[PDB]
Amino acid sequence: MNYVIIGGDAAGMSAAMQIVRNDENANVVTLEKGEIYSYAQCGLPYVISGAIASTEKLIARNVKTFRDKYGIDAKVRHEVTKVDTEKKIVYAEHTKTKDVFEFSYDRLLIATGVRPVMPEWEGRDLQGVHLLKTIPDAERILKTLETNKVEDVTIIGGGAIGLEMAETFVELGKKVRMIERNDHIGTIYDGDMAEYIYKEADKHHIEILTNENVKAFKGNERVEAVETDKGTYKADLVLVSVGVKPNTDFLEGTNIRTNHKGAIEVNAYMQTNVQDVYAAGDCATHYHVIKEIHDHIPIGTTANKQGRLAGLNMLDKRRAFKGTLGTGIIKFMNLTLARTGLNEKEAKGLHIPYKTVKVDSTNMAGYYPNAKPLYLKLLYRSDTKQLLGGQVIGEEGVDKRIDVIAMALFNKMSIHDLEDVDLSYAPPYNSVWDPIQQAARRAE
Amino acid sequence: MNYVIIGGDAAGMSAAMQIVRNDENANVVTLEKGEIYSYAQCGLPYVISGAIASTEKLIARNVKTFRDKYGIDAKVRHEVTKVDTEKKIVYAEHTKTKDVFEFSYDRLLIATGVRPVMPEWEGRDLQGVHLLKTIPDAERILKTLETNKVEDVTIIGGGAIGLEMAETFVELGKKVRMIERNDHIGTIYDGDMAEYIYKEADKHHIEILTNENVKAFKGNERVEAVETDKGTYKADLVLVSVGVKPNTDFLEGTNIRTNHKGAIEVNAYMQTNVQDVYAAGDCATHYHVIKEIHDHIPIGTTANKQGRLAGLNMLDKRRAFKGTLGTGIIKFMNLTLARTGLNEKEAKGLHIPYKTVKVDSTNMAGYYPNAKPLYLKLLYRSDTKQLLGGQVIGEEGVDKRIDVIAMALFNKMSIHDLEDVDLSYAPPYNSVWDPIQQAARRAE
Ligand SMILES: Cc1cc2nc3c(=O)[nH]c(=O)nc-3n(C[C@H](O)[C@H](O)[C@H](O)COP(=O)(O)OP(=O)(O)OC[C@H]3O[C@@H](n4cnc5c(N)ncnc54)[C@H](O)[C@@H]3O)c2cc1C
Ligand SMILES: Cc1cc2nc3c(=O)[nH]c(=O)nc-3n(C[C@H](O)[C@H](O)[C@H](O)COP(=O)(O)OP(=O)(O)OC[C@H]3O[C@@H](n4cnc5c(N)ncnc54)[C@H](O)[C@@H]3O)c2cc1C
Ligand SMILES: CC(C)(COP(=O)(O)OP(=O)(O)OC[C@H]1O[C@@H](n2cnc3c(N)ncnc32)[C@H](O)[C@@H]1OP(=O)(O)O)[C@@H](O)C(=O)NCCC(=O)NCCS
Ligand SMILES: CC(C)(COP(=O)(O)OP(=O)(O)OC[C@H]1O[C@@H](n2cnc3c(N)ncnc32)[C@H](O)[C@@H]1OP(=O)(O)O)[C@@H](O)C(=O)NCCC(=O)NCCS
Ligand SMILES: NC(=O)c1ccc[n+]([C@@H]2O[C@H](COP(=O)([O-])OP(=O)(O)OC[C@H]3O[C@@H](n4cnc5c(N)ncnc54)[C@H](O)[C@@H]3O)[C@@H](O)[C@H]2O)c1
Ligand SMILES: NC(=O)c1ccc[n+]([C@@H]2O[C@H](COP(=O)([O-])OP(=O)(O)OC[C@H]3O[C@@H](n4cnc5c(N)ncnc54)[C@H](O)[C@@H]3O)[C@@H](O)[C@H]2O)c1
Repeated sequence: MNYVIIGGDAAGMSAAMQIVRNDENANVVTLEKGEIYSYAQCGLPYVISGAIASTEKLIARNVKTFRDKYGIDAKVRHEVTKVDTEKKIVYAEHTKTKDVFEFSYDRLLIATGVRPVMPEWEGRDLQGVHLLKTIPDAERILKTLETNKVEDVTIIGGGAIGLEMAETFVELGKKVRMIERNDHIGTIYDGDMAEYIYKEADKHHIEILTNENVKAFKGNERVEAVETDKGTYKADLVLVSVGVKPNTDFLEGTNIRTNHKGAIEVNAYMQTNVQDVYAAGDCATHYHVIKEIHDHIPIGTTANKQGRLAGLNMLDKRRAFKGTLGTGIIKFMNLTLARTGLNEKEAKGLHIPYKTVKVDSTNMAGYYPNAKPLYLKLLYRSDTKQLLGGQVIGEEGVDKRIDVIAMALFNKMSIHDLEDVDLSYAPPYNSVWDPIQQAARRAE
Repeated sequence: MNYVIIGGDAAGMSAAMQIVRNDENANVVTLEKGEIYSYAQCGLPYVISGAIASTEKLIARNVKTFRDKYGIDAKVRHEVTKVDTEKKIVYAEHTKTKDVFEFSYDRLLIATGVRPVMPEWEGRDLQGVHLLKTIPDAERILKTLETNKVEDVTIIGGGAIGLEMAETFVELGKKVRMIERNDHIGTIYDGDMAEYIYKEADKHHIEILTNENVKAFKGNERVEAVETDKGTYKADLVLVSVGVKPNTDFLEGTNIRTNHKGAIEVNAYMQTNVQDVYAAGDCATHYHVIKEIHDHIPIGTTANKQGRLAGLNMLDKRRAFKGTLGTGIIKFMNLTLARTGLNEKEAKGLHIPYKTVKVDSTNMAGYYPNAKPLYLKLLYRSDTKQLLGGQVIGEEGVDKRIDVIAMALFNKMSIHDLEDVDLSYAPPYNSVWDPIQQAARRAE
């Protein structure tokens, strides 16, 4: 009967849809801190570039639909500040009036996602210093682009948001610099594959500063410079994209177990250790198919999967989450960057004995016009030969190959079994042996 | 030590390479009727269109390479006319001098592939009436185009070659007509998916004549008209594109078992019923993963796989062929046409209880620019839900989806298991749920 969901996006609303469809007697209350439900965070960098007309295009399902069509009591501007899991009561503040509302539950779902991290640097609050998470976040970047003379842009963090936004700011015709604490950008990539990223950014005149630590943002009313341990550089707009943190702060005091980064531990059924409390999405842990422990790889695909499952499991339609593979894909200028399963640092960290194969080949028949380079790397166990991970980088046909590799990892295939799959071939799409199959043959 | 291989292309030479690499003592004789080894039949339609410079670009490995680098005794213009399996002797006739040569073997592989069928119509032999199989075939088609004023082109048979060449002739700026014996072109496609094919052809002004039967080709020294049961049409060049027959004729009188089509029956290890005789490629049968029966789906991916395997098995490096899935992919004008596993006709013929799901979707996030329609159909067992087959049609992202479906079929996945795979998502590549997963959700 009484279902409460905290967070009105991918994981939360996937759960809501499941409950609503499979229980007519259910009273669904969803509590969202912001004013916007079910939107596509993935489209943000492409709204900022101007490729998409507006942020309005990123709304998947508006609140009126949730209320009128599905009978969900979708609350906006309700921030949850406390949960009493014993009395089964959720306490929410109104973000404007600051008045306090309570919501009784039979089953609770926490789907509060993650927020971007802003390190405690001087000048972090200066105008023109931006994090990117939400539609308003994007609009505030658009405001800085609209109302100011922006020519130099500095990005802190050479990960997923930093890479895509480097494209966006290049496309908007800015002089882009990226500052990365670690040894290379695309840190989820092995050293040898990361080289391809550095070449592409270099080619488009993106200054990459590696092993460099930001100390302060300098400026008056606005940012005008970024100070590091190695120098001070003019900046008209600073994007901070240095990772994220689970929105699980408000749970301190509930006995709900979290891992070291604050992600809520869930079992196969999206259940926490506390009775009738569930979690899903970026705020939760993600059982890893290959690592065989609970990881934290916050991503939209996983969030919808976990959200859907949490909903079903809350209805007692028992269904286990099979896990993440750590898949990820990024468009970066002319390159597509794809990975899945284990990279070399993950395999090493786990003390799993592995070997690698790397093939430089083409996306399609070498004789065909506009066949393009494809760089493909695979990891596999030394003993059993079980496929462990893949990294694919190139201009075209990269998403295809990572999806096939993901399929192989999901099914725990040996690397040599790939040789046997009847994958498709015609000249405009592949070679008579797919690059994955050629790599598999090179394997021991 | 004495290995004899009949056929110098994909299946035959894949076998040759395995033997050569894994037995330094071996005497390999390969017997090829034509003059060209290891070439890409797949690139022929794209040579004729002018997209590829010449047929030279289609040679993967030279006979000179085979002889000098690998020490294979590669024979050209050697047509095998009979085999004595008791004496272990192969009889080859030189195609020019007509001289007969004997070759004794310890182990024999037959890799003679298939040949295009020319029905016994009047006018068969008129200049400008062409089959397409070989590089000389391609050259003859170009010879007609160079020396003859070609305006109207008529293609007989609306299968794989008819489809690709219909594009090739359109691109060369010709008026193209297609005449098909049964109800629709792309007969391997279900009626409902085939609609998309005749919409694309129509769009490009390709006349499709269905349930219509060629009666004769009319003309002087050269072809000038095609005659059917329904009319007579101007044609300056006729491509006959009506299917293929195994080149196994010369084995009559041996006890080597063939299926009804004349394809040579092989066990897991590419062995025929006759001691020390092996077969591989288009001339042999193809165990079907889903049908669980020996099929005949002649294709180059399978040919190379079977060839490689025959070579290994001939060396007593025992390895079973896992089967075909009947995967096929075609570029047709602006469409990519892909299928794998069972269609409805195949499932019905086998009396496997099945159901279907069809999704009209996009290749990538619906809000992203130039996201294109994607039409996707899946068949699955009504009882176990085992995935049985897929058909995918659209302008982009089709090869990706069919490869993923192929992976699912190879691993005998249930249709709903697809929902659980961590497939890649970013906006330029996919939607947060892949079309395959959305189809899977609709399934019972
Ligand atoms: C720029 C960008 C690009 C991305 N691109 C991709 C991509 O290409 N592919 C991909 O798979 N993923 C991508 N992602 C990630 C993906 O968008 C997220 O993984 C997904 O949104 C997670 O869903 P969720 O429901 O767990 O969390 P969110 O979507 O973050 O939803 C959590 C919601 O909970 C609310 N909330 C938080 N705390 C409270 C509280 N105390 N009380 C009430 N409500 C609260 C928040 O307001 C928020 O709306 C991208 C993210 C960004 C920022
Ligand atoms: C136009 C066209 C496009 C194609 N496109 C694709 C595609 O996109 N993707 C794909 O996977 N496949 C494609 N194929 C099919 C693919 O090329 C074949 O399946 C593959 O070549 C089969 O290899 P094979 O070694 O079994 O037979 P073949 O390649 O046909 O080789 C057999 C050889 O044996 C020789 N031979 C025959 N009889 C004798 C004899 N009596 N004595 C001595 N030698 C003999 C022949 O001369 C021939 O060279 C295409 C085919 C054509 C015609
Ligand atoms: C060209 C042809 C002889 C290829 O033979 P092949 O054995 O598949 O390929 P190669 O001879 O190049 O060797 C591949 C082997 O070398 C190894 N290898 C290749 N490159 C390597 C490298 N750079 N470093 C180390 N090893 C390598 C691979 O691991 C593979 O080993 P395996 O055969 O034990 O699995 C054969 O495909 C053919 O005749 N084709 C006709 C053209 C065709 O394919 N037509 C059909 C089109 S539809
Ligand atoms: C929009 C959102 C609510 C979608 O919820 P959803 O349940 O996945 O999708 P729908 O509500 O459309 O329902 C789909 C269900 O209806 C069924 N269905 C869909 N179309 C159908 C049709 N035409 N006929 C019959 N059944 C249909 C499906 O089989 C599916 O069934 P299941 O839920 O039992 O598997 C959710 O994804 C969301 O809020 N997302 C936020 C945006 C986002 O995804 N962000 C992250 C991007 S990185
Ligand atoms: N298409 C995609 O997969 C995609 C795209 C964009 C965003 N996202 C989502 O957003 C989340 C967060 O993105 P993100 O880029 O903020 O995190 P991230 O983990 O992708 O990138 C963080 C980067 O910042 C670096 N860093 C940390 N501290 C730093 C410092 N002090 N100075 C300089 N660099 C520092 C890290 O080394 C790392 O390279 C991802 O986990 C993902 O869920 C996904
Ligand atoms: N990309 C690819 O997969 C691809 C492309 C080209 C060729 N090929 C290979 O070539 C082989 C044969 O190609 P194909 O196109 O010759 O055969 P096919 O089976 O693909 O097409 C034959 C077509 O001819 C029709 N037909 C038969 N008799 C007819 C008649 N009397 N009048 C009119 N139509 C008639 C059939 O109904 C069928 O539609 C395929 O099996 C495949 O191995 C594959």
